[PDB]
Amino acid sequence: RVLLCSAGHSSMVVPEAFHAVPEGFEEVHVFTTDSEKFNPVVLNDFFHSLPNVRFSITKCHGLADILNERDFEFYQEMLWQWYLTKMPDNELPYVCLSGGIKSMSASLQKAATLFGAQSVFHVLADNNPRNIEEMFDALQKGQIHFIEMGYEPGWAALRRLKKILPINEGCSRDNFKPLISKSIEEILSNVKIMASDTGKSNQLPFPSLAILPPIAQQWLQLPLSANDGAWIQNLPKVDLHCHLGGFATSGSLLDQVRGAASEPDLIDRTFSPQEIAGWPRSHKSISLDKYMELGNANGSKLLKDKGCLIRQVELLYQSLVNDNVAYAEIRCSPNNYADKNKNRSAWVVLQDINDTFTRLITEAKQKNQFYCHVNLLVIASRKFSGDLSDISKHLALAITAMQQGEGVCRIVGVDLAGFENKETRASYYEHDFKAVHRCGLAVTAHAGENDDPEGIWQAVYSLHARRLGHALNLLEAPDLMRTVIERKIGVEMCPYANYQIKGFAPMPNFSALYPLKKYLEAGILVSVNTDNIGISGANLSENLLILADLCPGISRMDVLTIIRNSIETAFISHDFRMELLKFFDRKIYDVCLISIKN
Amino acid sequence: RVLLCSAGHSSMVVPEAFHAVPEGFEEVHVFTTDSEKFNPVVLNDFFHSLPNVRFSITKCHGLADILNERDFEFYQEMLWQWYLTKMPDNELPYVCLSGGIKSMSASLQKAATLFGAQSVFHVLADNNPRNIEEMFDALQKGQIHFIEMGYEPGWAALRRLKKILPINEGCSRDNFKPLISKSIEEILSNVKIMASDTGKSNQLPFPSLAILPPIAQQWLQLPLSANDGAWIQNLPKVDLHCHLGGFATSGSLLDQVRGAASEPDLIDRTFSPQEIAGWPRSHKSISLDKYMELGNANGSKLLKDKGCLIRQVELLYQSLVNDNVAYAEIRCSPNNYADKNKNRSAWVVLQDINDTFTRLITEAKQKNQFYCHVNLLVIASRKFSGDLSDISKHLALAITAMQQGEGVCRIVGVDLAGFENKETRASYYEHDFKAVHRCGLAVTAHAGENDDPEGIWQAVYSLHARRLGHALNLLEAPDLMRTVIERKIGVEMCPYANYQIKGFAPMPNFSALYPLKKYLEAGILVSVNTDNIGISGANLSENLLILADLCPGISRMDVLTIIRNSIETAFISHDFRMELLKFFDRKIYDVCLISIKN
Ligand SMILES: Nc1ncnc2c1ncn2[C@@H]1O[C@H](COP(=O)(O)OP(=O)(O)OP(=O)(O)O)[C@@H](O)[C@H]1O
Ligand SMILES: [Mg+2]
Ligand SMILES: [Mg+2]
Repeated sequence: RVLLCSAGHSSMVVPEAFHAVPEGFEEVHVFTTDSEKFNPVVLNDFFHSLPNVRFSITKCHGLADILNERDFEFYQEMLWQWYLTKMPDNELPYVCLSGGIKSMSASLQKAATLFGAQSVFHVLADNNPRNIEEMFDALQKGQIHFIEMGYEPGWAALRRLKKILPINEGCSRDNFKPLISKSIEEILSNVKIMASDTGKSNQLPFPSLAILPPIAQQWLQLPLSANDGAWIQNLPKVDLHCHLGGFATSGSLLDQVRGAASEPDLIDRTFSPQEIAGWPRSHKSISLDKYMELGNANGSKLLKDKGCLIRQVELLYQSLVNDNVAYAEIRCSPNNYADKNKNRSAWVVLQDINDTFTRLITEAKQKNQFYCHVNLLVIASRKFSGDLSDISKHLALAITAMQQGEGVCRIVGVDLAGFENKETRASYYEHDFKAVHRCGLAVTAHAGENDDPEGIWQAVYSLHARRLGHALNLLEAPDLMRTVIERKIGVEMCPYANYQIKGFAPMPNFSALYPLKKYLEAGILVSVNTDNIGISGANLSENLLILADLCPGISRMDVLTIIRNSIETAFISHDFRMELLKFFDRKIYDVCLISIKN
Repeated sequence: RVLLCSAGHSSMVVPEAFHAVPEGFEEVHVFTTDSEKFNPVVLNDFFHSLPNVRFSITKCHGLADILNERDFEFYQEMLWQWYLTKMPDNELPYVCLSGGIKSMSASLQKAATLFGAQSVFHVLADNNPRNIEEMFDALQKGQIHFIEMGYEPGWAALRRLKKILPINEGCSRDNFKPLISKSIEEILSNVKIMASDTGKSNQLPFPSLAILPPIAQQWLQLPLSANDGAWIQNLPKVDLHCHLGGFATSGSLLDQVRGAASEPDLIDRTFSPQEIAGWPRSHKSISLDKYMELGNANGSKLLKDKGCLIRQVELLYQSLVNDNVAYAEIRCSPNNYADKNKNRSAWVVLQDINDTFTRLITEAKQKNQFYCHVNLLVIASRKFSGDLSDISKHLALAITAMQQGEGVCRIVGVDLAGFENKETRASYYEHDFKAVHRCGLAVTAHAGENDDPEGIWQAVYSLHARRLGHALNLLEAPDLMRTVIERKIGVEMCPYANYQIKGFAPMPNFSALYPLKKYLEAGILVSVNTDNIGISGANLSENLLILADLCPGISRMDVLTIIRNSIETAFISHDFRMELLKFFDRKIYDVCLISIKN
C-alpha cells in the first residue's frame, strides 16, 4: 500500500504517518514546496533505517511559497498531477495532511475527496516533538493521536485521467497546461445540466459516457468522416462474422501460410487470385460466383496440413489482436479440414483449433496485454451435391463439442449457411433442429441474401434463430421488422462484403440506398462484421470507417451503439457479458477522451 | 449571501472575508471553541459599524481545544450540527477557511463538500493584520489576497436533515447523539461491505446515475431496508401484471363503484370477506380457492353494467397515478363481462374500456400532470371444459382490436393464464397461434406455479412466449434456466401474492426462501408486479417494500435494475421505449437527488 503527505516546518510528521497502520506501510511519498525549512535529512535517515519501504520525494520546483493566486493554482495543479501519477493502479492510496500550512493541506484534502482515498487521516502529538528520540517515547506514552475523519470513496471514474493526460514530468510556468481547467470544466458542464436534457444521457450506451466532458460529448454527435479513422483504430471492437478459412487469400499472408506447410510438394503455389480494379473500392458489383472464385485460392486445399492450419490460426489471432478487437466468434467447418488417409478426423481438427485458441488466450492473459476473446461456431453447411446426412453429423459434433465445456474458448452454437440457389429455407432442414435448442446452443442463419422475405419468418420462429445474416432487403416487409425488433432478434451485416457483391451508394448506376442507418433508426439490433477478413480485403476498422461514405450523415453515437448491439447479441453467458461490458466501457471512455485532447 | 467561518486564536480573518466580494454581504456567522484566547470585542466593534447586516457568534461549550479522539469527534459533531442549522433555506452559502489550526479547516471543508456551499475560499495577507485601521489600509493597498477553491454543488439530501434535528437545545456529553457520525459510519459500513463485491457493481440502470455525487452512489450501494418506503413511493415505477377484475373488492373501495351501478338493484350488497386476520402480512399460507371467493365481491357479478365498469376503471387509473406508476398494462377478459340481453357484447366492453382509458390519458396530458400511459392485455383464460371454441374467439378479438390502432391506449398482447395443469400446457393451443404471431402480437404464459419444467419449455418454445407468470421453480432445471437467461425471456413475479400463497420470509413452520435474489444474480430479466391489487391488499409500493424482509441482502441499485428490466420486457415500440426511458431517467435522477433526504 501507498500513502501521500505534505510537510512544511513539521519535519517529523512522516514517521508518525508511517506508524498509522500496525501492519506497516509499504510505500511512503511526500510532496512539499521549495521551502528550505523542510529537512530531508531526518526523513532520509528514518527511511534508510527501514529500506523495505519504498520512498520518493517530489518538490514544487520554482515555487518557494504561495503568496498569490497564480502560485496557489500552479501548486494545486502540480499536486494533482503528482497524486494522479503516484496513486496505485488498482487500490486507493492513504492520505495524511498533518503537515503544511492551510493552503496545501486544503488543496490535498480536496484532491483526496476528488480522486478518492483509501483512508485519509491526521496525526497530532500532544508534546509536539522535533526529533525521533522524543516521539518514540511519545507514541510509547500514547500521547500521539491518529485521528480519522472518515473514508472518502471519490468518483468511480475520475482517476482515469492518469491515462488521458500523459502525466507530464512538469514545466516552467511559461509552459503551462491547465489540467485544473479540464477537470473543473468536465465536472461543472456535466453537472450544470440538471434534470432537463440529459436526454442524450440515456440515448447513449456505455453509461460512463455521460461523465465524458461536453467539449467532446457534442463532438461525438457530429456526422462521421473518413478522416477520423485513427480514432476508430483505438476503439475496442467486436466481430461476429469472421470465417476461419477466409483469412489467407492475398498478400504476404499467403506466403507465410504456405511457408509453414509440412510438405511443400502437394501445395499448388502456382494458383493466384485475380485482381479486381480498385480493390477493395471496386468500380462495379462483383458476382457471388466471382466472390468465392476470388476466395478459391483459400478454402480447404491448403489447410489440410496440421502445421498450415496452426499457422493460419496464429496469424488470424495476431491480426485480430493488432486490430484492437476484444471479442470475436470464428465460423469454422471442420469437415472440410479433415481426411482419412492421414487419419485426421474432423473432431481432431476441431479439438486442435480449440487447444490452439485457448493456449493463445492463456499466454496473452498471463502477461496482461490487451487480448481478444474468441469463441467458435461450427458450420452446418448447405451440403451441396446430395448426401444430406452430413449436416446431421455436424450438429451431433457441435453438441459433443459443447459438452467438453472446460476452457476459455467454447463452441457457442451452430450456423446455417449456404447457397440460396436451391431455394431451401428452414423447412428443408427443420427436421433435425428439435435437439440443438434442447442442449442449450445458439442458432444463426445466413438468409435473405437474394431471396423472398418469407423464409426469414420460419428462420425466426420455426428455427428459433437468434441472429440473421445479411438480409439487406428488409425494408420491403414492415410486418417483418415488427417481429424482428419486437423479438430483440439480432442482425449481422458486413458493409464491405455486401457492397462489393450487390453494389450500393455512392457507386454510380446503383440507386439502392444502404439501410443500416434506417435499421438503426427503426431500432434493429444491428452488428457490423467483416464476413471474410481476407477475401474482402478490409478488416473491421475500415469496415466501420467506410460508413461515413456508404451512409452519409452517420454519427459517432451510431458507431458506439452498433458496438453495444454487437456486445448484446453475442452468444455469451451473463457474467462474461457483464465483464466484457465493463471492460469495454472503461476502454471506450479512455479512447473517447484521449482522442479529443489531440 | 451568508458567510460561514470558524475563528480560534485569530479574529481578524472575518473583516477581510466580509470584504471579499466588492458587492458586500448580508449575514455572517462565526463558530469557535471554548478557548479563552478568542476575543470577541474586535469583531463586535467592526460589525456594529454596519448595522444593516446581521452578525452572530457561536461558541462550542465545554471544549477549549482538541487534544484526543473524543475532543475531535465532539467538535466535529457540534460544528456539523451548527453548519446544518445555519444553512440558508434555499441558497448555498459562502465559506471562509483561514481561521484556527488545520483541524477545523479540514473538517469544515469536508462539511462544505458534503452539504454544499456557494463558494469556499481562503484569505491571506502578508502583514498579518491585528486591528481595524491597519487591515483597512492593507485592503486599500491591494496586498490582501483571496483564493476560491471552487463552487461545490453539494450532496442535496443532508439538507432537511435539519428538519429532524435542527438543534438539540444545547446538547451535552451526557446526552449527545452524533447522528451525522451515524451517517458517516453508515457510508463506511457500506464501503467495507462492497469492497469485495462484483456482479451488481456492473452497469448502473439508466445513465446519468453516475453524475450523482460519489456519496450518493455509495448510499445507493447500501442494501435496502424497510425504512426506505418513501423513496420508492416518490420513485417512478412500472407495472406489467395487474388484474382489472380485482381492483376494488374490500373496504370502501367497492362502495363508490357499486354506488355507481347503472341498474342500482341487481347489485348485491351482502357479501363479506373471509375475515382474514393478517392480510396483507398473513403468516398463514392459503392455497388458491379462497382467493377467487374473496374477490367475488367484484368481477363478473358486478361488472355486467356500464356505469360500474367506468367507475372501476377510473378508480384504477387514479390509484395507478397516485402510486407514481409511469406505465402499466392491465389484464382483462371482456367475454366474462358481456351481456347479450343488454346488447353489451364483449367487443362493446373492450371498446368502452379503451375509450375511457384514452379519454383519461388525454385529459391528464392536457393539464401537464403525471399521466400514466396504460396498455391493455386480453386474457385467454383456460376455461377448458366449457366450449373451448371461445378461446379462439378471444384471440380473434385481440387480432381485431389492436388493428384499430388509433389511440394512446391499445391491446398489445394476449395472456394464456387459466387452469394450469398437465393437460393445459402449451401443447393443444399451439395450432391456433400461427395467426397471432402474424399480426404483431405478444404472448405471455402464466405457467410454472404448479406445472412441470417441460411445460415451461414448451411455452417458451412452442407459443414463442416473451414473458412468464410467477415461475418460482426455475432453480430445479438449470437447462431451461439458461435458455431463459440467454433468450431474454422476462419473468413477471408478484411478491405479495406468492408470499401469501407459498411460504417465504419465514412464518412459523416454514423455511423456504424466496429466490428473487438468486434470480437477479443469475441475470434473469425479473420484474416485480402485483397480480391483483384488491384481494392482495397491497399496491406496488408495498410490494417492493416487502422485498427487504422477503429477500434480505438486496440493494436499492438492484431495485433500479428491476425497474429497468420491467421497462425492458414491456411490449412496446422502440421509439416509445426510448421516450419512456428518457422520462424515467429524468424522474429517477431528480428523485435520488432531491427527495432521498429521509
Ligand atoms: N475481458 C477482457 N478483454 C480484453 N482485455 C481484458 C479483459 N479483461 C481484462 N483485460 C485486460 O486487463 C488489463 C487491465 O489493465 P489496467 O486495469 O491495469 O489499466 P491500464 O493498464 O491503465 O490500461 P489498459 O486497460 O490498456 O491495460 C487491460 O489491459 C485489459 O486488456
Ligand atoms: Mg459469411
Ligand atoms: Mg394473475
